[PDB]
Amino acid sequence: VSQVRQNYHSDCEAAVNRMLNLELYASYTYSSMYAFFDRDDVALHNVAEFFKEHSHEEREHAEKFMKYQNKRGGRVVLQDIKKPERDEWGNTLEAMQAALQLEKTVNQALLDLHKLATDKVDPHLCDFLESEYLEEQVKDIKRIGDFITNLKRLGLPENGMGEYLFDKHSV
Amino acid sequence: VSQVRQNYHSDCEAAVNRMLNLELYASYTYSSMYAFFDRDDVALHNVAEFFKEHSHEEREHAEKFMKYQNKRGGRVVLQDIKKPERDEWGNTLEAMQAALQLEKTVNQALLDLHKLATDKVDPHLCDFLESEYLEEQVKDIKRIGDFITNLKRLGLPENGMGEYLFDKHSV
Amino acid sequence: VSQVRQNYHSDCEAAVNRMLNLELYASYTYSSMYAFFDRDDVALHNVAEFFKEHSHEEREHAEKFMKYQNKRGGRVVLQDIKKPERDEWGNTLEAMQAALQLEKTVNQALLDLHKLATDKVDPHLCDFLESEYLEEQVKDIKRIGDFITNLKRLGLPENGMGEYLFDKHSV
Amino acid sequence: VSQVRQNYHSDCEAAVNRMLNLELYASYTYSSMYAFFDRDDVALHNVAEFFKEHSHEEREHAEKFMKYQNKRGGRVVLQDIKKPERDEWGNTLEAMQAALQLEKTVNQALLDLHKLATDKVDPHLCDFLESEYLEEQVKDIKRIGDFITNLKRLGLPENGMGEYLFDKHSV
Ligand SMILES: [Mg+2]
Ligand SMILES: [Mg+2]
Ligand SMILES: [Mg+2]
Ligand SMILES: [Mg+2]
Ligand SMILES: [Mg+2]
Ligand SMILES: [Mg+2]
Ligand SMILES: [Mg+2]
Ligand SMILES: [Mg+2]
Repeated sequence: VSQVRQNYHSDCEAAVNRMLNLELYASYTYSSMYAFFDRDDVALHNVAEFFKEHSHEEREHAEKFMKYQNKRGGRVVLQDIKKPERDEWGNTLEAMQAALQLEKTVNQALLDLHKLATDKVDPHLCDFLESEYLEEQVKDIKRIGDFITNLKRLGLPENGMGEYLFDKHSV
Repeated sequence: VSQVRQNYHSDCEAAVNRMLNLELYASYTYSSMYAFFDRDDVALHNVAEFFKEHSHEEREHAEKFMKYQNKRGGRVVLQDIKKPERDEWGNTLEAMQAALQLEKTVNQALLDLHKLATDKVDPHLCDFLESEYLEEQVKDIKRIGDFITNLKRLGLPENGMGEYLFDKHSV
Repeated sequence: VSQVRQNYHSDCEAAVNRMLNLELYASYTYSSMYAFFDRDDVALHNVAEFFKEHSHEEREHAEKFMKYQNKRGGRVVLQDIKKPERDEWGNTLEAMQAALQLEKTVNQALLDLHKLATDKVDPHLCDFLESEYLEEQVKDIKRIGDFITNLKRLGLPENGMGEYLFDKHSV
Repeated sequence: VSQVRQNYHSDCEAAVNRMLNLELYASYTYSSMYAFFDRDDVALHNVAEFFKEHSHEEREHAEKFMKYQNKRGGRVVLQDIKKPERDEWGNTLEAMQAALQLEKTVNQALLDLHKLATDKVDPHLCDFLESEYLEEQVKDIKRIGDFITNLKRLGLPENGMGEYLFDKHSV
């Protein structure tokens, strides 16, 4: 074992490695959504940049976990990043709803990892999660929630003008 | 009595204390409206900030009355601030209409206090009301009136896109 | 329920709404103390501003809870803000002692809400309390404690010159 | 009559001339108080400057009335300025109490002149009084009241150290 390792449980380490991968998956899913709205037959470019920013963020989150792992004397073990669930994302409402579920999935995983850290009595990993991840996630969930509400206000599945305006005003 | 008190009628003092409380009530009602539009299922954030600004204003008005009271040798006597009449405010039109009534209620109370001050021949309280409150109130009533007219132009109870646009342009 | 809500217990939500109100009560009590020292027959103006600052702070704390609530998908439900316990606050020592009890009451309520959040396994609300409230409270309790000690050193209930000096040096 | 005169009653004019003189009297009384505290056996120099500032203010008030008079087509008629009531003013508390009475006397005279202007239906003189004099007077009465309270807190008739400190901190 690492000469640095202290109070770092094996399960925690494994869960962090798992979380890292989920982060890269989420990043990759947003990369899909970016490419979808950049398409000429979809063309909502501000929506597209919103998702591109988000893929970069989740990628930076995954790297923070890599750094974390090594700080604690754990070892990074990477797995395959699975392709996102869809190839086309429908429209802005459909994509935002997909995004809300993706963020709640990631949020749940983080809460779970927090509970594991609490059970294994690792104060440091608990703080890492609280400080770098948990508030960031409710911020993002609240923002996407707000977007879905406003997309629906604009009567989105059907109203094209509403979707166009959302691109020019909410992002 | 206060060594400072001069030409300050007992009724006026009591009415000022009453007015102070009405101001805090109005402030509290706007605080409700702020929280309502900040909700994820309501999400009109500029409307929400409009009302948040207004709660801060009515609170600053209440404090001006506290200061006034002591300047004149009167004594502040606080009462309970009653919870606002509604918990949910419907939509932007419904909330603006509620706000217009609330402002006319406050305006009426101020005009009443002015009449009392005129009857008791207190030039100083009359000027205080004229200078710090009366013009501010017709400004606000005219503004909210304008908003209601524009909300209706946007066909508001029913038109969601109209409500969204109001949030991006009128506030 | 809120599309945003995740791991947010009903009890927690209710307790947050309760805490919000306690904050507004504390704010209102300080508003009393401000008006008391601004009186011409009391006239300690720096003490008065100290309490006025504090009412603004507790009001900003209440608004943070409103924001919090909506971030988590909870719903703000406001109650009446009860008038403060006294109308006159005696002297600077008496008011500071009242303030120390008020702050320990608020502190206790916060610690309680933290225990509830820990029992319901809500890491996010726990962090919110730790980060925005708990340290702020021991800072304030320690400061008011220091003031009471110094007020007593100045032999306060009886020594008027001591009270005057406190106003010019400790605030 | 003045080609400029319009809606300016003869009584009002006479009362303004009277008020002017009262202002110069008040100014002269403060000039006494200034000279008293500048004495080597009294030596409270900040108290002395406070009163010197105040004599300059009441003199500027008298000149505003001269200007007013001519603006309205009235004619200034000056009278003798009577010497102040005392030659020595005792101590800082005694002088402040004298000052509080002097200011309430002036305040009363102004309120009276306002009532006369209201009876003669002169809106312009009423506004002049409200704008340039009435608020200034309650500000000053509240300030001197505060001083008397603090002088008494310092146990003034008897406590010399309290008087010294007041000079270094309240003015
Ligand atoms: Mg993430
Ligand atoms: Mg995220
Ligand atoms: Mg108001
Ligand atoms: Mg208003
Ligand atoms: Mg607090
Ligand atoms: Mg506090
Ligand atoms: Mg004057
Ligand atoms: Mg004056």
